[PDB]
Amino acid sequence: RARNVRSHTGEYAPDILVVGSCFLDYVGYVDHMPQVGETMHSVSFHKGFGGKGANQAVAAGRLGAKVAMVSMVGTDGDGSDYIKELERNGVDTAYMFRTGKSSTGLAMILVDTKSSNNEIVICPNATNHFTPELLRAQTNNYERILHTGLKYLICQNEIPLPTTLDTIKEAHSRGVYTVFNSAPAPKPAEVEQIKPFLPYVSLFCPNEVEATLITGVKVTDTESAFSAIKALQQLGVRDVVITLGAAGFVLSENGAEPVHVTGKHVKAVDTTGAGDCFVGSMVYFMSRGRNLLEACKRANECAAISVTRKGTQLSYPHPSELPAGVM
Amino acid sequence: RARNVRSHTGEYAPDILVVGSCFLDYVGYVDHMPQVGETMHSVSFHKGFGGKGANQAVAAGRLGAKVAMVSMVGTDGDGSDYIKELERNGVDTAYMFRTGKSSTGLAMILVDTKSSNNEIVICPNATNHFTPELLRAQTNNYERILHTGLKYLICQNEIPLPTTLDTIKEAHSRGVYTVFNSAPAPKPAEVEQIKPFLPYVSLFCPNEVEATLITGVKVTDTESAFSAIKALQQLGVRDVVITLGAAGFVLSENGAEPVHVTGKHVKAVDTTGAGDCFVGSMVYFMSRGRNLLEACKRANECAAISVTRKGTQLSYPHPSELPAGVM
Ligand SMILES: Nc1ncnc2c1ncn2[C@@H]1O[C@H](COP(=O)(O)OP(=O)(O)OP(=O)(O)O)[C@@H](O)[C@H]1O
Ligand SMILES: Nc1ncnc2c1ncn2[C@@H]1O[C@H](COP(=O)(O)OP(=O)(O)OP(=O)(O)O)[C@@H](O)[C@H]1O
Ligand SMILES: [Cl-]
Ligand SMILES: [Cl-]
Ligand SMILES: [Cl-]
Ligand SMILES: [Cl-]
Ligand SMILES: [Cl-]
Ligand SMILES: [Cl-]
Ligand SMILES: [Cl-]
Ligand code: NA
Ligand code: NA
Ligand code: NA
Ligand code: NA
Ligand code: NA
Ligand code: NA
Ligand code: NA
Repeated sequence: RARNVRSHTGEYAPDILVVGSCFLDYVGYVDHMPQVGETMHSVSFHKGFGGKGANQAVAAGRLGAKVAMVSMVGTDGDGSDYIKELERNGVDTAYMFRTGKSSTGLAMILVDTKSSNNEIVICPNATNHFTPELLRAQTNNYERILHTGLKYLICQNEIPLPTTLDTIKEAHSRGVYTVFNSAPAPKPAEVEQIKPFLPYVSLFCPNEVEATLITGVKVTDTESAFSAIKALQQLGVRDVVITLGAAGFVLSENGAEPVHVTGKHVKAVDTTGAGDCFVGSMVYFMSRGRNLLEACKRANECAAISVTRKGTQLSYPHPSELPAGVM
Repeated sequence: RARNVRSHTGEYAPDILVVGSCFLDYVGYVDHMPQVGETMHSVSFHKGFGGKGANQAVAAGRLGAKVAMVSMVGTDGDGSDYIKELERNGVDTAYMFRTGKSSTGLAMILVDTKSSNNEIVICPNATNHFTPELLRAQTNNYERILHTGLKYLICQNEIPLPTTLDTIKEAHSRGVYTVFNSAPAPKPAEVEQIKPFLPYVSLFCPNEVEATLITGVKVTDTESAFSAIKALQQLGVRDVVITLGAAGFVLSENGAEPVHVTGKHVKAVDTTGAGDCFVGSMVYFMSRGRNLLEACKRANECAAISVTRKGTQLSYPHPSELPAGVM
């Protein structure tokens, strides 16, 4: 067993539960994109650890969060590699599920560095079988994972939508603070299914595109982001944070006056996974007792550090890197 | 340790040594090939065990060969998965080397089922480090792997060429019968370096193209293939077999008048790995005491059977599956 073991008494029970995706990123660097029928060699290769779920857990875990990852991977070696990687990044793996019927989720990514273009094929694999019915069967109808000590749930939109929504509803009904980062961007039928669940979302944390799709407000800037916040509060979301990339974020804590905080001025080298870093960091700071605004300002700083380096999870900061007063 | 362990008395020493490649095949089935800049989902995914080296070892191992694989994989989970898969296919893994600095080699393979077209990006990864100097360092300058009592060596052209050539030469100098399958097809510079080592090749077993590029003799059919055979005897090769797909093979034993055996008439569903199956089967049968022609006749039948099912290694027959009169 590479995975952690939970104890009878729950001594190591997490503060933060992430229920979402774990994908290996298989990155082949190529001199040109392959044409149909072409067999070629890569010029370089890189194996990365991704999935928005795992990214957010690892962002939190690297800062010292008592975070646990709930997901499905294979019994394959890729699954074991992920489980170990999570542990080494401070993420509890007791509630990682392993299937013999599917490979670990992964993305096959081709990168032309000369032209800086990508081609990506997402292979959710085991993730597609991470259903509410399976989750319930394996957790005694969520009792195993939603213990009374649990303060935060983080979900994304990278696992079957019913799993995300049912987990949010059940956690919220137990008084867990639910965080929903609706990434990747919901499709029109996903938006329709999400909206009735928004009352069970303590904190809705979309980017501009996602806020656009959910609310019907065209979000492009601070003022339109503030309108989006309003629509989201009307749909029953308590706390709203909308990230705006280089423009930072906007938020409203529980209907209060919305606030804008601009992006840090940094040399953006690679923003891949910056959003996940923001979300994971944000929730860690809330588990340390920061209020939403304090938490997002610090997340905004963490995500800004991440933007200055390549490597997605490899760019997420450790506490030593943060300015005084952030931790 | 997933890998096999040798005895002090050589009681498990193999009859057949395969020095070549192990690649995981990451097969993403797609609605269409991705365009430049596109992110898409697969429709399904399949994890397979490939590399021509492993493929040939597994073809032999499935028929009961006392075969051992010599290769380099990672310390990663893919590496560990390959090591176990080899064992489950009757291949000894005591001389599988592992490096913590490189992922296991892999091919990222996209398949459009509609069009049956493929795009393939090969990432040799660990394989690039499988050098003659490493091989020597790990094997007491080949003494650990080229025991007296080793009967056959199989090499391909999917590891660093010098490792292939040096191994063939060392094995031949010890009275091992050396089989060289020059796949994938050697490039002009590879041909130049191969040619002086052909006197150490007991059996050269290319397909049509590969015979073409080595002799200069264009091969399309039987008449030309016989020309190419003479050309390869001229270059110093004792025995010569050329596979011809659905047209079976041609061969000459130690300078005898060539023979054409035609292909078996079967419903070709998927010919991936058929050549690997032929080579490994051929060697197994020679190891059982059949002569080149009887070996090749049976290898021809095995490869024909493989072509009737998808799955590469999974399409390679086990003895219980063969029609009577093949084993
Ligand atoms: N160019 C940048 N400069 C400074 N900070 C940035 C930049 N890009 C992103 N950030 C930081 O990352 C956070 C998230 O960025 P963004 O809204 O782009 O996330 P996303 O759309 O969810 O995905 P990603 O940022 O990973 O592409 C921002 O709120 C900000 O803190
Ligand atoms: N359509 C077919 N029908 C019958 N036998 C086949 C067919 N295709 C391949 N074979 C068998 O497989 C052997 C190898 O075929 P081939 O020469 O195509 O090998 P290769 O170029 O090394 O690669 P591959 O066979 O894997 O495409 C043939 O000699 C024959 O035994
Ligand atoms: Cl485990
Ligand atoms: Cl990584
Ligand atoms: Cl799968
Ligand atoms: Cl091992
Ligand atoms: Cl396989
Ligand atoms: Cl590598
Ligand atoms: Cl099988
Ligand atoms: Na820690
Ligand atoms: Na932790
Ligand atoms: Na499990
Ligand atoms: Na980054
Ligand atoms: Na056997
Ligand atoms: Na065997
Ligand atoms: Na086949």
